[PDB]
Amino acid sequence: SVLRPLDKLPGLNTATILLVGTEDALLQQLADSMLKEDCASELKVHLAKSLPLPSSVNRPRIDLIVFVVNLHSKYSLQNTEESLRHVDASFFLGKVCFLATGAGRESHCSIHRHTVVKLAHTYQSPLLYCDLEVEGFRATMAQRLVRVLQICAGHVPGVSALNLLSLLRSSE
Amino acid sequence: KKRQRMIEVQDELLRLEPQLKQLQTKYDELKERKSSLRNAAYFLSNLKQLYQ
Amino acid sequence: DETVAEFIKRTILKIPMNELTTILKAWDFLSENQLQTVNFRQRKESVVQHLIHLCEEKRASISDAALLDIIYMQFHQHQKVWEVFQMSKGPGEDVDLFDMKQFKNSFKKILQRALKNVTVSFRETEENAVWIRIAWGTQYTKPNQYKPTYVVYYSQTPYAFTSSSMLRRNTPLLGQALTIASKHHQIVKMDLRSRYLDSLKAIVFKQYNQTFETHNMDSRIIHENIVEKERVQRITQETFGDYPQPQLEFAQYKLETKFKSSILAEREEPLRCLIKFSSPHLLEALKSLAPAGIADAPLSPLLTCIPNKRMNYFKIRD
Amino acid sequence: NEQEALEEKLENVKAILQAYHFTGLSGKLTSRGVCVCISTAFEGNLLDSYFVDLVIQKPLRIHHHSVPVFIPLEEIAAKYLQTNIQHFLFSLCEYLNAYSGRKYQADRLQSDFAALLTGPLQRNPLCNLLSFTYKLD
Amino acid sequence: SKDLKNQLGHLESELSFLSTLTGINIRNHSKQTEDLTSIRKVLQRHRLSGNCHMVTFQLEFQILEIQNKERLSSAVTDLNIIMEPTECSELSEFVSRAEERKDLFMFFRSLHFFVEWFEYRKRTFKHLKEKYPDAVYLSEGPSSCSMGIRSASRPGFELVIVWRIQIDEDGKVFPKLDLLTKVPQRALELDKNRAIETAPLSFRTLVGLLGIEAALESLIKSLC
Repeated sequence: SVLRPLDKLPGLNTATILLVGTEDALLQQLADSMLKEDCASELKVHLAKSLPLPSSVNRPRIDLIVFVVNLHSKYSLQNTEESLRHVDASFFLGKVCFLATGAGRESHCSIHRHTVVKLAHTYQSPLLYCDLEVEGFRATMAQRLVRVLQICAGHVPGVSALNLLSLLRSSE
Repeated sequence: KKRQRMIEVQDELLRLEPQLKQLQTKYDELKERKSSLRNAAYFLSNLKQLYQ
Repeated sequence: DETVAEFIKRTILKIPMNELTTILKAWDFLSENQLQTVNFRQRKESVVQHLIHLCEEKRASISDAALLDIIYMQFHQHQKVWEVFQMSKGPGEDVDLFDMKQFKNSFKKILQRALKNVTVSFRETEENAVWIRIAWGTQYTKPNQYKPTYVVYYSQTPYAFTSSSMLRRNTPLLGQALTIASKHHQIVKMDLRSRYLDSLKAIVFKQYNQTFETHNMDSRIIHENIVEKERVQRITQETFGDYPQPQLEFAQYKLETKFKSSILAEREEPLRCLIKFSSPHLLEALKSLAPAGIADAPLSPLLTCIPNKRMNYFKIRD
Repeated sequence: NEQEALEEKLENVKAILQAYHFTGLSGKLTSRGVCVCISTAFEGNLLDSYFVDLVIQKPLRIHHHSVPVFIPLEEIAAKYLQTNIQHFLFSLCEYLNAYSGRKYQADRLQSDFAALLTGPLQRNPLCNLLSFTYKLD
Repeated sequence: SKDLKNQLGHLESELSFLSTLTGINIRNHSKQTEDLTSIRKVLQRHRLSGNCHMVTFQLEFQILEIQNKERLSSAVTDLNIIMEPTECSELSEFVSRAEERKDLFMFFRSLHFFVEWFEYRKRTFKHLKEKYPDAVYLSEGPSSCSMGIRSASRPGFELVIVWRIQIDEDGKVFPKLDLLTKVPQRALELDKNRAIETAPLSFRTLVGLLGIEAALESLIKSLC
């Protein structure tokens, strides 16, 4: 199956986010860090290991997809590269983000940062850096992701996902 | 050098003992089996002839 | 003599100070009234020297030192690597009538007629255990007290444990002595070596599993692939059980299998490999591999048969 | 209503199973097979009890048990596991009862009549050989 | 209420499986408790009936559980069992022996072995009854100890096989076979080979050579 952006009608003051990654503990920590703080909207978080998802009908529409890449293992990079081929092009227009983990400890890194630099640049998507092991940085990353999700869902008048694509565009 | 000879000679003596035991058991059970079979055959034949 | 005193001093120095009173109480060589005279609040060296003075005042032989060494070794029993042996008997032999004195005499006489200078010390302890300490020697040298050999035997059982210290040159002799004294026919070495004696005891006697059956939260988070998680949890629980696992720390595999994957398609020779697994507590890290997502849900049989097959070293061919 | 009768039947069958528990050998159905509980008693004095785990799948195998190692269970398993499993259980009962009785006799001798005995009596783990000297007043 | 019915059915199936595996079907069981405290002493009286596939029984006993700080001694103070009045006198003898010895498990195991040997004896006799109906005369029936072989040509010549089941003092059960020949002296005066006095020992050697039914059928064929 292929995931599409606009299959189902939006809910009433509800935003949904999807997190794809191999390490479940980090995803769980990021999720309950996002849900720890309150906001004006109703947030829902979905967790997955890879794409495509198991078939279901009750699943609502997805507004943002975040791919978590762990620099300490090539398995996560291979999994993300495989999963990137199961989403349509129309979903890449400002609704996909990349989150790299483990850049702080250089000695443990097994993947060069320049490889994920091409990976992010090829698909025209923003790239973020964070160490999910530390709570102080994880809280800030969760707040930033919540703000980005609120922008993407259309809760901010005058700003859409396409404009956000131009806002975070890199010069080179 | 002679210590190895000690060890190896004890080895073959030990591994040949059970074979001798088993052969003795087989022989002294087979002898009585044959004797009993012959005696039973003789008795059966004699009784059959007496009845006939 | 002076060698006995030096050996006793070295043994005492090896003994820790906190548990020294227990070791001396268990030794039961010196009289009780001679123990409270020595003050244990002073420095360790002063106490050791005082004990050397007291034991030199009394007639002390090498048997007492050997018994003290045996007691210390059985109290520690984690400073050496242990190996196991398996013993087989003919089908035509009836159940043997085990006797302590006959076994001791036969074991002593075998070594006395094989070698010339050798020291043997015996200690019979509860749960039917026999500890044998052997100091090796030959005709042209005195027995060596620096490299002893420890043997643990269980009466009326086909198993015996040994300490791998110096027996490599006299292993067949020790095996012959064991198989002659206990009236057995064949002795073989099992591929099972470890540092924890209790783990070996539990594995060999397969009494590590004693689970017997008788009649006498953030709903906003949606976890997908939950069925896969429950399936892998069930598979792990069924394969590894629920009982506490025995403690092991090493595993070795040798592989002589062909490479099958365009790449080395024309090669007809095996790919020789040697693999070692090391961990402070094995059989528990492997249990957590599947939930962590590092390995597949069903593990390879080569890793889930360590306690069932009672082996530690593996060889695999094509 | 029907709940009372159902509870009465449940307690009756539970009592029946507890009654089977006293016959010496009991069995319980589990997923992998049947768990058998074996009991030992000598002259009416109940003693320790053991358990054995079995597997129903062919061929019959042994999962684990708590029987002492020096009891020769391997040969009797190899020669009666596949045929007449009840006879296997009864023979195992024979072995355990005899061994428990011998141990009980030895322990009663060691504990009760310690005055007549001079030194400790030599005993083997299987308790099939005794040797002791005694002086009677 | 479907779940409760399912549990009742599962328990019934398990009970039937255990009964057909062990071989003992029990009747209703009754329990009474008495507290005699001076360190605690409890007297428990149990009563239960049952049957083993062929034979019924009714037993009632009382035990004295002595609970202390470190020991829990249980001793069968009294036991009393009752049978049905069969013709097996050794059964009553063993019942008396078990009553005066005050033990339970050996009684059950011996009863199992006894009924097992009895069923083999009955099945062996009834099979040979129909295999050769013209040469077999089961005077007392398949549920007895006697077997009567006779030739219809002459009723004078016939012999009997006695199969007995004995219980030793320890509690084991073992069978025994013998033959008795009702032969007139006309055979003695006819044959001077004198092959009739050695019939018992020779027959017992024969049955220990190639089996039981093989010896029986060989005897039937020779007498034919």
